[PDB]
Amino acid sequence: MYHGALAQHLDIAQLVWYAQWLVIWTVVLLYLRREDRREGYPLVEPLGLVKLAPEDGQVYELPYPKTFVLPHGGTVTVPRRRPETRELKLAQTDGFEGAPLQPTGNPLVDAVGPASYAERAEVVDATVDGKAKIVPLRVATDFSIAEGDVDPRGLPVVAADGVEAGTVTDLWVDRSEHYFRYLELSVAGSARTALIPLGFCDVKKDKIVVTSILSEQFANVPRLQSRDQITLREEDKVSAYYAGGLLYATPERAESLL
Amino acid sequence: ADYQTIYTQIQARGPHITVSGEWGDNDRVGKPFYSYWLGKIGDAQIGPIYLGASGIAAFAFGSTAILIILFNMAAEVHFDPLQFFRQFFWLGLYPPKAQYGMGIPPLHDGGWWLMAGLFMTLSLGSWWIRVYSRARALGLGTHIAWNFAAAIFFVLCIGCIHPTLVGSWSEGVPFGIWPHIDWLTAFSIRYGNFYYCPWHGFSIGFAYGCGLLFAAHGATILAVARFGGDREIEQITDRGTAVERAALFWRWTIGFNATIESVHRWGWFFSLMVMVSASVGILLTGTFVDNWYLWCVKHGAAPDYPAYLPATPDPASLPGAPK
Amino acid sequence: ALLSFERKYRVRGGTLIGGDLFDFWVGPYFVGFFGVSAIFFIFLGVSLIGYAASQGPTWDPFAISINPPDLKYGLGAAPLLEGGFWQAITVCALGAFISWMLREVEISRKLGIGWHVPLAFCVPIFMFCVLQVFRPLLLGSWGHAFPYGILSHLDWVNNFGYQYLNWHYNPGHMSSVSFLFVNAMALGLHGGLILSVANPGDGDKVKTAEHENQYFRDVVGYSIGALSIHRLGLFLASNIFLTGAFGTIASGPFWTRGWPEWWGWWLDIPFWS
Amino acid sequence: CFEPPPATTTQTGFRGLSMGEVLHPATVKAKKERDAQYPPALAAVKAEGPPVSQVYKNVKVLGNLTEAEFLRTMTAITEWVSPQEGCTYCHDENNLASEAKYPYVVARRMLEMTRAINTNWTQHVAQTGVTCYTCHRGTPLPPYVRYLEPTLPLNNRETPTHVERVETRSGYVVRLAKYTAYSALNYDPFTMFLANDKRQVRVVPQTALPLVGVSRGKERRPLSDAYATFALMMSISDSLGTNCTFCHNAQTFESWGKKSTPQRAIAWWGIRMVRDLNMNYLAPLNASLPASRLGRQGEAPQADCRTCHQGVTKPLFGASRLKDYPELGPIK
Ligand code: BCB
Ligand code: BCB
Ligand code: BCB
Ligand SMILES: C/C=C1/c2cc3[nH]c4c(c3C)C(=O)[C@H](C(=O)OC)c4c3nc(cc4[nH]c(cc(n2)[C@@H]1C)c(C(C)=O)c4C)[C@@H](C)[C@@H]3CCC(=O)OC/C=C(\C)CCC[C@H](C)CCC[C@H](C)CCCC(C)C
Ligand SMILES: C/C=C1/c2cc3[nH]c4c(c3C)C(=O)[C@H](C(=O)OC)c4c3nc(cc4[nH]c(cc(n2)[C@@H]1C)c(C(C)=O)c4C)[C@@H](C)[C@@H]3CCC(=O)OC/C=C(\C)CCC[C@H](C)CCC[C@H](C)CCCC(C)C
Ligand SMILES: CC(C)=CCC/C(C)=C/CC/C(C)=C/CC/C(C)=C/CC/C(C)=C/CC/C(C)=C/CC/C(C)=C/CC1=C(C)C(=O)c2ccccc2C1=O
Ligand code: HEC
Ligand code: HEC
Ligand code: HEC
Ligand code: HEC
Ligand SMILES: CC(C)=CCC/C(C)=C/C=C/C(C)=C/C=C/C(C)=C/C=C\C=C(C)\C=C\C=C(/C)CC/C=C(\C)CCCC(C)C
Ligand SMILES: CCCCCCCCCCCC[N+](C)(C)[O-]
Ligand SMILES: CCCCCCCCCCCC[N+](C)(C)[O-]
Ligand SMILES: CCCCCCCCCCCC[N+](C)(C)[O-]
Ligand SMILES: [Fe+3]
Repeated sequence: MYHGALAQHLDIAQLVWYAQWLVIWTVVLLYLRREDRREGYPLVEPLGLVKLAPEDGQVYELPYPKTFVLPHGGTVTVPRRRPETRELKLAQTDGFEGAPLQPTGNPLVDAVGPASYAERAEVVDATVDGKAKIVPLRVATDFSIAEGDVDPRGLPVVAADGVEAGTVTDLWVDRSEHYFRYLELSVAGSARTALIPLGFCDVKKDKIVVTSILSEQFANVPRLQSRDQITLREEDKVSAYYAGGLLYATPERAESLL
Repeated sequence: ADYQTIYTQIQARGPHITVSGEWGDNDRVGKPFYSYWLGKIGDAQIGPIYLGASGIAAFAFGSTAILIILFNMAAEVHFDPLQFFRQFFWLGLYPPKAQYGMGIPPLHDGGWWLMAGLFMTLSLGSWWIRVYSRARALGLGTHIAWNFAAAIFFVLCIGCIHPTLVGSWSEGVPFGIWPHIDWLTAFSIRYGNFYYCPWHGFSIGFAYGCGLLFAAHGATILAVARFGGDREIEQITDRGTAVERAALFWRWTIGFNATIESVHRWGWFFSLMVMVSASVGILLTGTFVDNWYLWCVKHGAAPDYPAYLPATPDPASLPGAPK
Repeated sequence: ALLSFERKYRVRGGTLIGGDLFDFWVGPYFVGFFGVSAIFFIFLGVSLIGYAASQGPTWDPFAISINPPDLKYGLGAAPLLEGGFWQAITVCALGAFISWMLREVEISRKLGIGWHVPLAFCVPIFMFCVLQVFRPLLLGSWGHAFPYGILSHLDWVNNFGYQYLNWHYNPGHMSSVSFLFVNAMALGLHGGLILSVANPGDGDKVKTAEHENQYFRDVVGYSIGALSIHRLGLFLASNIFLTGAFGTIASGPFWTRGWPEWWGWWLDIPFWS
Repeated sequence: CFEPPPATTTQTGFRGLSMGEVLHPATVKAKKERDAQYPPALAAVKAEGPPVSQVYKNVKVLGNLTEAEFLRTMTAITEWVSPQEGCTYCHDENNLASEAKYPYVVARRMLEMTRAINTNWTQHVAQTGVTCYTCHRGTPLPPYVRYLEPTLPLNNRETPTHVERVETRSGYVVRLAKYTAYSALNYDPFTMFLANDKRQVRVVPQTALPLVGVSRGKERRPLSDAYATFALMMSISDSLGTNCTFCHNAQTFESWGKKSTPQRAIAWWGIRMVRDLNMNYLAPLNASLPASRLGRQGEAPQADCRTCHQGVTKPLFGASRLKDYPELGPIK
């Protein structure tokens, strides 16, 4: 007689094998794949004439809503309907639904394609104790640049066209993570300052090189409502602007690389 | 390129911050110091650290375990200091070589091994409590502790549950660098090649899966660091262009995508399954399966190949063959 | 057919080659030139696998095996059924992986994000080449590569290991295993951490970045940081293969003995022998 | 600590299973040269006259040989075993029938053992056979022998370090490791499997599920048995300068048929032959050898796979002298 035997050709291990696959597929399909749909669903499609009947499938693929209790008040529930009413300066290049869109104006200013920003809340991201998280050093008095690293203040900013476009006046630090996220510069020939994400800055000892956009384009960088604060949406607006340059700074950037 | 994703060009220094816990705030010890070079790729601050009862209990039990192991290893080289450092890797504390069934083995043949195992176990349980407690103290979910529990369970399976299930302490895992390694082959050989153990395969699938996932997730976040993708928490409570782009990169590539929060659920799951699958595999071994290869052959899953050199009959089964 | 926030990102541009010719989507899938070449190689590869398997002795998924040629064929072409198929399939595999990789680059450019993912994806492709191309070239025969079979490839791994008495003592392997293990652990920790902060339980408030720092400073005395752990994860996973490749390439071409004996350079130093 | 390419590789299994030898050319040639020192066969002599059983006085084994043949054999024996010492190593300069010197009686038993090997263990030595040289390699004391405890160096012609001395307890692990291809396996495969036929090498179950009656508690063989078998196999591999795939398809170590090579069955017979040599020829020699030859337990030096093979799949790369010295077997 054998341990694990249950019949002519049936044993314990064999049964557990089936159970294991069942557990895996159940967790993957019924749980994880639904959690994957707490953002962006239901999917969308250009309505034709008469079509407003919610398919059963749109209900089945979604999980029950969950609600996040925010640390500084309020709540967020997902999933939830979040259509984007904001007009988009884009036009269809061809007829089929899989065709790419093409900007109709200035993609950097119109904020489309890689220049697009999310509809984040117009609220200042906060620290655990309630203060503004991302602020310039002129404000974050107790914060400094570690000894050994370049102090960008006073240094010039050179754009992709090699032209100097401004002078760095300050650094914005993340008071929650002790980390610099933006540089503030005075824009040449303009009565405005602009922020630039550090990830778009090649920090040299004698200059700050920026290849994402041309000097002329620093003029249209999104502006902040305040001088010493920035909202989650502004952060997205500012970051998206430069990312947009990667593809739109010049006519050839969007065309085939090779 | 984004140099920030490689290292931190300009480091920042600021006041030491502390988040108060529901308790033990006065148990944090050490003065925080900063490392400039560390700050190039991580946070520059080192310490302070939290002590606590469970934490201290852990080091105490753990230290006892280690001493039992080191002393026995030292005995192996007749306490010669130079030979000890030389032969370290080859030294070990072994479980009973003789078959005593489930009987407590004599100190010289399994006794000390069992004792060390006991103290290691206590050390792990104590550390588990610390991992669990700190989360509670800080008002955090206990997801880490539950993942940690799966790993501890696996250790217990190869450590003493499987030995108990078959009734022999001899099956335990030795303490030592090469020795715990040698056990892997001894075990696989005894149980008919672990490659044919479905749960070994599942575990590997998930282990390899973790490599795939952290590589992809890690790369995904660096790719969107310019949009604050690293600030995952608020990207969860308030979707930013960072995760919209992350999701689309993946949807456009493989046809589907996760959310910034769910991708962590997938990661957590894959990680947990490496240990859960491994445990199930061990629990079934010896208990209900003696030879995994034959088990696969029995269910017609094993591949077969033509002979290259002539097929060789077992000489032992030939007529007149010696014993 | 579109995520609620997707349309604004679906613009033209970002390709490496092809331009507007293949710059479009089919369902949620971006195509591009490399999507076309990818499908081409996949279709081709799968066709070869099906045809080769049909010539085989079984249709059972676990037993099907398409093997490389005998060592005697060296680096030359082998007859279809005797390794030729394996050779053709290997080429299609390579074509499909590299296309897939290059396709991710086009997707990255279009979205204005870093190219880190395709870069990361090069690591597993590299390892495939070490096993199937480089090592076989150094040993002089395609016959040293692994077979395409769900279980048969495990048999190859198995014998390969044992050809060096005990593969566990291979130092490149020791490093590889360590990274595999650390990475799995770190992913669980990172996954768990993020979930524990956004899902505290009951009706408590979502926590913060400061809480993440506090948790690990308390538990292990150090907090590496949010962006850093992602950089570390990519590093730990990539090194599973980057370091492992050394242990693989070394076996045969640079070491023909058992791996344990390799440790003699240490054990046999005259000073303590 | 690496070996420069190219590497010589053979195939011993179906394409794609990665089964085969992996050799470093320099090493193979160095062994070929060492083994090439095998003295050539002495010129054949015409059998003329009466059998030495009549001619000489104390010939118990080679008595059927004529005087010329017999002396030819003594010359070969001297060249294989004691070339440096000469005939007087086993003989009294003034009486060739005297058994006064121990090498004499030992050599007599050895003549029997050798003839036994070439006659009764044909399943292993085939038509290649062995001669005194196979093991002795020109010295009374064979370079590769084993005592009841691991000794270092493996080649006794080498001078031991203090630590390698069997008396030095702190060197035990290394002595064991060097005998098991450097592994850390805490078992000595010689005393366990080759000195006698007490233990069973196989440890792998022959059924998919655990048979009730032998799978629980004290009914089970301890896992230590598996480590031991592995150690034996490491030892065997290093002794022939080969790897596991030379005999097994690792897919299933316990299977024969297509899962094993002819070489595995030959090795199987080698194990039986080695046990026979140790139990019935070498071990007993402790009663006829000086204490200086015995081990710490009064055991006579014994043989293992290396004793003959010395790191080559075939001793002396297959060289044979069987037809040149039929007196050594096979005996009809
Ligand atoms: C020749 C022998 C073989 C073998 C034998 C083997 C065995 C015997 C076992 C595995 C198992 C496993 N194997 Mg296999 N294996 C694996 C991969 C794997 C893993 C996925 C899995 C173990 C999971 C793990 O993370 O352990 C690493 C993680 C561990 C040990 C948990 C750590 C927990 C943590 C609490 C520890 C904390 C430590 C404290 C600091 C310690 C302090 C101590 C002090 C106090 C003394 C691969 C990828 C391959 C390949 C490519 O060939 C392979 C081949 C083989 N394995 C061979 C066929 N393997 C296991 C399995 O899945 O069985 C089904 C198993 O038991
Ligand atoms: C040097 C060591 C090697 C190794 C060692 C290894 C071990 C020891 C084990 C596996 C296992 C597995 N391996 Mg192998 N392997 C496989 C694929 C596979 C899967 C059948 C399975 C689980 C994969 C997984 O979850 O990973 C992580 C990836 C995930 C989670 C994403 C999903 C991947 C998907 C499952 C892949 C499915 C592949 C298909 C079966 C066939 C693909 C071709 C088709 C489309 C024509 C591929 C595709 C390749 C290639 C192309 O290089 C490869 C190379 C190698 N494996 C190396 C030769 N592999 C395990 C197994 O169960 O074997 C049966 C196992 O035990
Ligand atoms: C007896 C033999 C053994 C052995 C033999 C062995 C060998 C011979 C090798 C390893 C290697 C490795 N082993 Mg070891 N091993 C490992 C772990 C590991 C890995 C870390 C490492 C790399 C695996 C690899 O190359 O994947 C390869 C995976 C690839 C190439 C994936 C390619 C994916 C591809 C790019 C895309 C595929 C796409 C699909 C086809 C798409 C399908 C689409 C569908 C899903 C829609 C562990 C944890 C253990 C344990 C616990 O014992 C172990 C034991 C052993 N190994 C045994 C002792 N091991 C390798 C190494 O690095 O050694 C240093 C190696 O060469
Ligand atoms: C799939 C998921 C997996 C997974 C998961 C997870 N893994 C976790 C967690 C999760 C989720 C945790 O939450 C927990 C943790 O906390 O993370 C920060 C943890 C951990 N995983 C560790 C090791 C690890 N994980 C491995 C594997 C996997 N993990 C798998 C892959 C492996 C492998 C690969 O072998 C290893 C080696 C430890 C670092 C840690 C436990 C600490 C402990 O339990 O120690 C207990 C305490 C001691 C040993 C104390 C004694 C120590 C000292 C130095 C002795 C001093 C002696 C001296 C004489 C004293 C006097 C000195 C004198 C000067 C005065
Ligand atoms: C160190 C870092 C690691 C790492 C990293 C990353 N991994 C990535 C990415 C990153 C970063 C991606 O961006 C890319 C992706 O998109 O993610 C979803 C990807 C992917 N990782 C896959 C499989 C995977 N990753 C493995 C390992 C690691 N990944 C390691 C751990 C393993 C192991 C361990 O076995 C597997 C099996 C695919 C799912 C996917 C590519 C599919 C493809 O290429 O599409 C194009 C190709 C096809 C759809 C099929 C082509 C079939 C050919 C023509 C015919 C068959 C040939 C074949 C050789 C037969 C084999 C048979 C088999 C039984 C022997
Ligand atoms: C019909 C046709 C042939 C058309 C032509 C066009 C064309 C080129 C089509 C391609 C068709 C093909 C070949 C499809 C197969 C695609 C493949 C390879 C699918 C494999 C999917 C697998 C098995 C992935 C393995 C990893 C895994 C288990 C992932 C699940 C979780 C996900 C979705 C992770 C990805 C993911 C990660 C890693 C993040 O970090 C992240 C961060 C923030 C938001 C989202 C994400 C996110 O989605
Ligand atoms: C030990 C290894 C020996 C060496 C070296 C030589 N001889 Fe020997 N010899 C040996 C034995 C055990 C025997 C007995 C053979 C038997 O079948 O029983 C002998 C015998 C002889 C004899 C016969 C003497 C007699 O019985 O009258 C002769 C003549 C003889 N040996 C000669 C001889 C010479 C000249 C040698 C060197 C060339 C020589 N022997 C070496 C063992 C050994
Ligand atoms: C390996 C299988 C052997 C073959 C074949 C022959 N000999 Fe041997 N011999 C062998 C061993 C392991 C030993 C024991 C250790 C020892 O050196 O005593 C010996 C010993 C002898 C001796 C005595 C050596 C001494 O101590 O001075 C002699 C003289 C001897 N062997 C002779 C001899 C002859 C003539 C052989 C062929 C007929 C022969 N040996 C074969 C192992 C092996
Ligand atoms: C031929 C020269 C061999 C080499 C090289 C290796 N093995 Fe072997 N092995 C061989 C034989 C003749 C036997 C049977 C012994 C007997 O007395 O019947 C074995 C057996 C094993 C086993 C046990 C199989 C069983 O039925 O339980 C194992 C697990 C094994 N061998 C493993 C193994 C490994 C890992 C090797 C390289 C280190 C190896 N073998 C080499 C002959 C030969
Ligand atoms: C001398 C008395 C031997 C001892 C002790 C062992 N072997 Fe041997 N082996 C010996 C000879 C003369 C031969 C014949 C060679 C020939 O040409 O046929 C062999 C051969 C083998 C083989 C065959 C290898 C091949 O290429 O075919 C193997 C695999 C082998 N021997 C294994 C082996 C093992 C494992 C031993 C210890 C248990 C062993 N041999 C001892 C002589 C002697
Ligand atoms: C009491 C009763 C009735 C039953 C108890 C049953 C019980 C719960 C038993 C449990 C047994 C268990 C869990 C055993 C498991 C053992 C396992 C899995 C061990 C595995 C591997 C061990 C290894 C690798 C460790 C070896 C040891 C070391 C390297 C020594 C320690 C070294 C250091 C601390 C570093 C020192 C550095 C310094 C010299 C500079
Ligand atoms: C690592 C994978 C090992 C082989 C696993 C093979 C599948 C399990 C065995 C077959 C189970 C199903 N069956 C044949 C009963 O239908
Ligand atoms: C060890 C094997 C683990 C297999 C895990 C498979 C995970 C990927 C499943 C993707 C399913 C996708 N989809 C869109 C069909 O739901
Ligand atoms: C063994 C696990 C295999 C998982 C294979 C998953 C294939 C998924 C193919 C893309 C699915 C696309 N989608 C979601 C749009 O339908
Ligand atoms: Fe993350």
